Amino acid sequence: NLMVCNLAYSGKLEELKESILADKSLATRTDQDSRTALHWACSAGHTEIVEFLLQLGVPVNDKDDAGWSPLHIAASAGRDEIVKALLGKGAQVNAVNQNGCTPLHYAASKNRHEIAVMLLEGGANPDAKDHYEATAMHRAAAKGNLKMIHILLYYKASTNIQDTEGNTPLHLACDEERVEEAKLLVSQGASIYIENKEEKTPLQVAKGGLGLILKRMVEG
Amino acid sequence: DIQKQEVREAVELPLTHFELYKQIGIDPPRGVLMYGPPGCGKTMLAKAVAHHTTAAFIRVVGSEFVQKYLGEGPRMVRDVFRLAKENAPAIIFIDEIDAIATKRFDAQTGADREVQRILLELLNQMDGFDQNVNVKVIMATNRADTLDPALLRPGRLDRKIEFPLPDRRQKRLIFSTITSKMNLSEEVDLEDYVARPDKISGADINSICQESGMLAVRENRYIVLAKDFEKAYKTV
Amino acid sequence: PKGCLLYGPPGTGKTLLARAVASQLDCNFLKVVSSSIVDKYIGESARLIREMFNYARDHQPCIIFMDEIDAIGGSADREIQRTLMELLNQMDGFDTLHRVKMIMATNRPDTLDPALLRPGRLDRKIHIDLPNEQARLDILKIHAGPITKHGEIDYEAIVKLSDGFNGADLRNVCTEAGMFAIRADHDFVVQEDFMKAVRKVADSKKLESK
Repeated sequence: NLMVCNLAYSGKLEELKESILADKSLATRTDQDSRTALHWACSAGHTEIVEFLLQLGVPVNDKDDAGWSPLHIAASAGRDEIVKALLGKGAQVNAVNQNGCTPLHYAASKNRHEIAVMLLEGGANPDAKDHYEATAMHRAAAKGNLKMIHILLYYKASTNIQDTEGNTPLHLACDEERVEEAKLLVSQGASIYIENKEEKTPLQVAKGGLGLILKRMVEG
Repeated sequence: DIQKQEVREAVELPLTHFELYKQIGIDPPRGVLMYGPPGCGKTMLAKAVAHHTTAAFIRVVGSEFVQKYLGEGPRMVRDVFRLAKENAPAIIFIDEIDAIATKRFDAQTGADREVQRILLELLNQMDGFDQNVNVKVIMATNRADTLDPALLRPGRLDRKIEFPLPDRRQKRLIFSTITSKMNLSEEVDLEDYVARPDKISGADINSICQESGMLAVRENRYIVLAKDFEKAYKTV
Repeated sequence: PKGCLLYGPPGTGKTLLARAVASQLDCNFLKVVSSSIVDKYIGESARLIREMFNYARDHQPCIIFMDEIDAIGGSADREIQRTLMELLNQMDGFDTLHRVKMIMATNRPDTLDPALLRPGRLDRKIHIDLPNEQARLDILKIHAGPITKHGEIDYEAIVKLSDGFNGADLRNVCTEAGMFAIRADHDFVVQEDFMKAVRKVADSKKLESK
């Protein structure tokens, strides 16, 4: 609602750079959402603007009223150069937002391979949990991103994380009927004997006899 | 997705618009039953069918022929069936047969019995009109208890599609089709907003997104965020 | 003008004018509560404002009073701002407003949401201020009508000795002196009870004029 929202949203480069070089108050202006020009500039996809802000050394630990750091939000945007500059500065790779989802869940949600390799390369937890007790393989394996699963296999990601209901990534792969992904995770160590609060094995969660061929992938 | 997939396979394959069916008889069926315990459902499905199949659609409510003249039924099957077999193959949306599928005996409120005797009339008409007709009448409901064995006879309703409670597929793809047109944010995330409906049951997720648009058109915030998604979840 | 603002910072006096014409005909009646926003139950009062003002849209003539609007001029204030957005998107909304009318009243013009004070919506505003020696004399001559007086008439000491008031405080104080004239149960009413009783009772209203 402020000026830095339209200058940082509607595509103002020289008016915003002149606004920063003219008065630092506009550069450090916060709105009712507890956001700075970095949040709106990452919202509009401004590369050079956040390169100037991160160049001058803007505090990246600035969060909103919920706890959303620009690495969770901009990593939830799936932009290449934005995450290259944020990880170039070295932001908190394992900070907690309102729901607890680390930026790995957001790099895995948007199927961003380079953002996942660069987040997991800088020291991010490959098996971090949110408030819902779920990791990035529940959602990454549930959405249907096989290459994201493979690059999680590059970083030694666990396959038997218990959800808040008790489900595993194999339960979120059989519920979505991901054949090749459930065969891969089962061929990597997914236990077909883990039961959730519904008292149902992954053999009973899958449809069309897929738990029988997953058991075939267990015994063979 | 899977429901529109079974309906689509059960509709467009018999309606391939070839004259060779008239020689060897109408083998494939024409009636498809549906389900769905959200807010009466059965609307955005026919909306997507209207997006894909740019043809005629007889949009009628389930309680449209309850007029005291009792002649609206035969006039709609006569005129609508004759313009379907005569003009072009259409999709007649005769939905909500649960209110008109309940047994009734007393002649005081026996209007439902009279219109189910009209359902017997057209029930025999559709048997007499099994050959040489380009008609596709869909008929769905959302209750499996007030049904009668007459409608469940083979050759009339040959498909029985069920609907799951969370049904994460239609939820994810309805989020994709609601975010493909309306505005969105980078903070907007669907992970817990499609995983939580798997744990807790609900309805009208699209209308909940529209409620989030109502809480976002307040002009106090420029871009919708997740607080209106979760707040719209806890309110409605 | 589709909206008016009535701010009597000293005392009051708008309620007897809106009550004068509104009590006369008003052509209709519709009242909005100043505390109709607290909403102990779920925050779904917006559809009931759409229903109430939708009935106001159903009636072709309509005059709506919003007395003491400075309370909402400040999730306590969140739903207050939601009803304010109902005011914005229902005054500048989509409806034929060639016949409807509404009147907004307040107490102090300091906390009246200067974002709402933007013109166009609040077209009319009348500031009732210190005695200009004309409005107090007119309102005094029209309030002296129904009350009886003696041959001796005086008004300069009444307009001069009563300051910081309006026709409301002058009505309660003049009618108070008239109630002293019925406490004297005579067959005439000299203005001595008006000078001394309006003087002393007016001073008491200056002491309790907060």
